[PDB]
Amino acid sequence: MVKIRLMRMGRVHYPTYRIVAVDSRVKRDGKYIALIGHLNPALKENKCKIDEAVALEWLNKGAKPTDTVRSLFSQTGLWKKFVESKK
Amino acid sequence: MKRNQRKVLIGIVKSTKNAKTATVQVESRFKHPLYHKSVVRHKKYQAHNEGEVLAKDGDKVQIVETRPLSATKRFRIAKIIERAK
Amino acid sequence: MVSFMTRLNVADNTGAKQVGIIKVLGSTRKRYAFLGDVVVVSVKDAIPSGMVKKGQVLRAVIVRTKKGQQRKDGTHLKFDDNACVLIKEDKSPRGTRIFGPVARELRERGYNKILSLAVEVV
Amino acid sequence: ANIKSNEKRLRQNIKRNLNNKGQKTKLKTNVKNFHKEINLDNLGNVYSQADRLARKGIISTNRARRLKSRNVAVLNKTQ
RNA sequence: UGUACCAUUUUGAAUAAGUGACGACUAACUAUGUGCCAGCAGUCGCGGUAAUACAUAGGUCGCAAGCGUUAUCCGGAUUUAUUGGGCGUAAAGCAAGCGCAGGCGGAUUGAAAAGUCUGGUGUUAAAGGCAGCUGCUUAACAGUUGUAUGCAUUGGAAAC
RNA sequence: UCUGAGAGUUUGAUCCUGGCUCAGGAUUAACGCUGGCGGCAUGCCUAAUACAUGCAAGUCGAUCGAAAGUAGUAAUACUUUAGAGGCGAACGGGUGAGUAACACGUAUCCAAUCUACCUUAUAAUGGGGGAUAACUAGUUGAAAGACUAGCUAAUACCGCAUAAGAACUUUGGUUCGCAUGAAUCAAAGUUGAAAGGACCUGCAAGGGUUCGUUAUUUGAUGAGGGUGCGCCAUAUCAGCUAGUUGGUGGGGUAACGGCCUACCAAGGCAAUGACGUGUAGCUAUGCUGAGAAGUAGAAUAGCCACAAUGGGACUGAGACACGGCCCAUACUCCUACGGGAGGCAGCAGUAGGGAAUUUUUCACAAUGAGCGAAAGCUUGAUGGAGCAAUGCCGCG
RNA sequence: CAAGGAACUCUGCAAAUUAACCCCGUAAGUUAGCGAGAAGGGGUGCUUAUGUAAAAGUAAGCCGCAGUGAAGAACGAGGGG
Ligand SMILES: [Mg+2]
Ligand SMILES: [Mg+2]
Ligand SMILES: [Mg+2]
Ligand SMILES: [Mg+2]
Ligand SMILES: [Mg+2]
Ligand SMILES: [Mg+2]
Ligand SMILES: [Mg+2]
Ligand SMILES: [Mg+2]
Ligand SMILES: [Mg+2]
Ligand SMILES: [Mg+2]
Ligand SMILES: [Mg+2]
Ligand SMILES: [Mg+2]
Ligand SMILES: [Mg+2]
Ligand SMILES: [Mg+2]
Ligand SMILES: [Mg+2]
Ligand SMILES: [Mg+2]
Ligand SMILES: [Mg+2]
Ligand SMILES: [Mg+2]
Ligand SMILES: [Mg+2]
Ligand SMILES: [Mg+2]
Ligand SMILES: [Mg+2]
Ligand SMILES: [Mg+2]
Ligand SMILES: [Mg+2]
Ligand SMILES: [Mg+2]
Ligand SMILES: [Mg+2]
Ligand SMILES: [Mg+2]
Ligand SMILES: [Mg+2]
Ligand SMILES: [Mg+2]
Ligand SMILES: [Mg+2]
Ligand SMILES: [Mg+2]
Ligand SMILES: [Mg+2]
Ligand SMILES: [Mg+2]
Ligand SMILES: [Mg+2]
Ligand SMILES: [Mg+2]
Ligand SMILES: [Mg+2]
Ligand SMILES: [Mg+2]
Ligand SMILES: [Mg+2]
Ligand SMILES: [Mg+2]
Ligand SMILES: [Mg+2]
Ligand SMILES: [Mg+2]
Ligand SMILES: [Mg+2]
Ligand SMILES: [Mg+2]
Ligand SMILES: [Mg+2]
Repeated sequence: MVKIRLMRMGRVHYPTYRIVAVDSRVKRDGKYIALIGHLNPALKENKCKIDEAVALEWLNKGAKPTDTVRSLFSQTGLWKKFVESKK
Repeated sequence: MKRNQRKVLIGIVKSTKNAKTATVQVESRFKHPLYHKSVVRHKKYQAHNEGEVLAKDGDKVQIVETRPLSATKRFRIAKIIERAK
Repeated sequence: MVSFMTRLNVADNTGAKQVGIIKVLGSTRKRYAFLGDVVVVSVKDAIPSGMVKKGQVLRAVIVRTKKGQQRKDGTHLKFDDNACVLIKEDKSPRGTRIFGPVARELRERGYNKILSLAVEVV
Repeated sequence: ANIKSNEKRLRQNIKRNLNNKGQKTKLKTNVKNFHKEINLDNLGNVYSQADRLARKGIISTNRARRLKSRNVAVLNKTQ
């Protein structure tokens, strides 16, 4: 029940996220298993320096993304590679 | 096949006065945290002489751990070099 | 019928395990104390975490008797141990709870607080 | 100081306990009857009750397996 | 949240300075009062009628929206000294001996490889640590990449 | 490529041994004086003391009967939810009382284990039956409720037919292992499944997507056990241990195991510190030091333990369950005197202790969780805003 | 002899409790011999079976308010002269 999801590690009035593979029952901002890549709500462009390597391994393993997590994958195009690799 | 390998320990028998037992003693040379000198220790593990191994007192015996057969017994005897006493 | 120098139990939370009667209060040569009677007592067996200390002279009212007494209808109420609870001048219990059952003779002689703090009246 | 979910859960588990206890008692009486007057016939009934309970979860699957293996050992020894 | 911020928007220096110390360690001194009295003090110590050490005042110095005092931890302290101390006269050689276990230990050869050294792999969670960079008016701060330490296993070295 | 500052003080004066004090940092800090603002962060160290009051885990009508409301002549259409059922309530949040040992850190072996939902792959999802919530009526009550008799529904429950594969054995082969021992067959015997919902098409018959279900398969996550090493003070604590040590057969546990049982024995640990006493959550880390290391385990993060005190168990993939259940103890409160109610070490706040540490706040808007197809819904986690020169930084 | 239990009296005088056997456990002090039957507790009947030379004991069952069912069997602790 690994779940690629976010983790807030910014400061007051300035969030900062990191895509990460973690279990569902682990608290947010806690212990995790593997690092994918970071995010910034105000990076203008390239807001999601993705990895494109282990992420495909964990999704193939069966990781369940989230709504905002999925969103990031689509603008780069990671959803395409995952679904076509399934096929 | 590929089978994870168990840990081994080489020791000497100190006493044997029960049914199927052998109180072996294993030594080690752990360093000292501050004065940095080797110190000889002594700890007495127990094992079972199920058979074919006997290993009476004074017999230099090698020891491999095993699933706990009982409380305080988690080791088994094996090959015996320098059979004496 | 509790009499002079009678050891009896306390049915409340106050730290007093054994209490000894000193005087059967009420008149001259009052021989016995029946249910509802007030007596002067001395704490003899107490506990460290108790409001009373060993040796204090205090006033108590009896609630149970081994001998028992007979009511007007003919019913004879009889307990298995003599018990008393420590009371204050106002007739208000010193403890915050009462253990075990109590008689109905208390109701006649006031003692409404004792009845309301009991487990069940008999 | 109380939650309807917790209250409802307590009310449901009383009924579940009744039903599961009935099922467990049948297995207990059946294995005792079997080993009483030993007979290869009974053995079958033992399998049916143990496997069914194991699927429903009422009994841990491992306990059914150990009971099954051990009861079959008695028959082979006696036959 | 009509919040940060912005503008040639009105008024206008207007709405804003305290605390410790001044004999030495320790940058900074005079007068008045008191007269072993009243008081100060982290240490040495000041006060007995000419007090730069007390009280007040003026001056001056150290700090600053903070300044002093108190409490606790570390350093300085080589003042429990493995690194890194001593035992004649300053603290410290038992009154002396026989001595098991422990520690140490002559020379040469062979083997093994437990110490010892080295290569490969795994791991030592993330934050923090140090270096670089970015973003907040720069900073504090946040993010970013880099950055060891030990353990286990395996392959070699053979001087002690 | 690391990298270290001293001074005062015994004497009439000097040298040395030697103790005391100071110059530097630092804190969950407090007190006195004073006091303008902004950006970050911190904020009961004590009484794991007791708590007023209000909030802190629910969700699905696309599982099911019924009821209610609004429109409609009617058939019916829409909305709402007390109850049955599924799922989640074991996550998340708080505190550090207990605990000196496999608790924890590290490395490991689980030929001695579990894992619901999730991943891959593979067979089925046919047909019956008996019940009870809601409702009605009666008794008992102010009400909470409780008891009694009838009425219904299903993805609730219980049989039956059926096994691609499963589980337990039997027959001999295979490949063997680290001692118990695993690994693979071919044949056979024995045993064992469930449930439908939404929508589309089709005159119909039938067909179809999707959710969901049973039986398996792959992994992964999470949980559990054992072991080596490391991990406080004290000898002005020297013996301790009788399920303690071992074997046998049996029972139990997810599993090995004196975990339990009956028998047979007398061992095990201990001066290389047992046992006892006192103390303490451990670790990554914080402060300090040139370094070796000393010191505290703020905040936060990993692991353990706890939920007024002490025990037991149900349900479940997972609890012996903070705001579930049962019992006892202590404490408080309500009553119409028969009976009951309660657990702020969840967010605030109150009383008390203290030298001393804050809103009885707003919103799920972002992140996160639980249920749902969505609409959504619930989130004192979380995100903000108050408060305080509490610390760093900046400007007047 | 119901309730109380030394309130009686110069004084627990007298009376009352315990009492046999078997199985647990037993302190301060000491001249190391004792204290000590210390203190404090438990079981006892009948039947069946197993145990033995006989037992004692062990397991199951039965009855009564009570089972050395009656007789005979030590009350104890602490301080002082
Ligand atoms: Mg053995
Ligand atoms: Mg179960
Ligand atoms: Mg002064
Ligand atoms: Mg002056
Ligand atoms: Mg020092
Ligand atoms: Mg030092
Ligand atoms: Mg010296
Ligand atoms: Mg000398
Ligand atoms: Mg000499
Ligand atoms: Mg001498
Ligand atoms: Mg000599
Ligand atoms: Mg020697
Ligand atoms: Mg790290
Ligand atoms: Mg940072
Ligand atoms: Mg001098
Ligand atoms: Mg200083
Ligand atoms: Mg509803
Ligand atoms: Mg709960
Ligand atoms: Mg919890
Ligand atoms: Mg929190
Ligand atoms: Mg706390
Ligand atoms: Mg589930
Ligand atoms: Mg049906
Ligand atoms: Mg069938
Ligand atoms: Mg079903
Ligand atoms: Mg055994
Ligand atoms: Mg503690
Ligand atoms: Mg130093
Ligand atoms: Mg902390
Ligand atoms: Mg804390
Ligand atoms: Mg609560
Ligand atoms: Mg609170
Ligand atoms: Mg509490
Ligand atoms: Mg939300
Ligand atoms: Mg500040
Ligand atoms: Mg500043
Ligand atoms: Mg009498
Ligand atoms: Mg009497
Ligand atoms: Mg008298
Ligand atoms: Mg008299
Ligand atoms: Mg006499
Ligand atoms: Mg005596
Ligand atoms: Mg005398």
